[PDB]
Amino acid sequence: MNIFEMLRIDEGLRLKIYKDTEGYYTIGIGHLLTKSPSLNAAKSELDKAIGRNCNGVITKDEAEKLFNQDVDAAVRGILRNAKLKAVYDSLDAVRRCALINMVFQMGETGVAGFTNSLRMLQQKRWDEAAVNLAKSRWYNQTPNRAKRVITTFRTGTWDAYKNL
Repeated sequence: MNIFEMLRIDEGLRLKIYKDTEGYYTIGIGHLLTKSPSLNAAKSELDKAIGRNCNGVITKDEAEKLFNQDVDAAVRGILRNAKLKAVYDSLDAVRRCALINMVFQMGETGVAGFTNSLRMLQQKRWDEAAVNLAKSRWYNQTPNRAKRVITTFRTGTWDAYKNL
């Protein structure tokens, strides 16, 4: 299992504009298009992103190209953020996958707000960090995905997805 398969499980694949759990306009594999209410603003962002007139619809190929870009951007973001990179460097390969997942979902800024949890991960206090991470809007809003990530940080194995 690798980062791509993991995220594919968490976000799903949709070839037509859709609304996310938050109600925002998304396409493909969790690619946020705009927090704007206008489907029109969304279609415009979408054509800008693909370089063609899509009329709200993209092929698999296109969806995958977006996905490659976004995972790349997530990793580079971690590597550019001081707080984030310190954590990342301290972690094993599976746990690193879990941090990437959070970054892809909630952006750099968002994750960097998890001060206390990040400190605990750095200290390798797995159980404790797992319990703190669950005390978030994130967990209350998308509990099943959040639990899958949390277990990944807790155990350091792919168990939560070995199911899926």
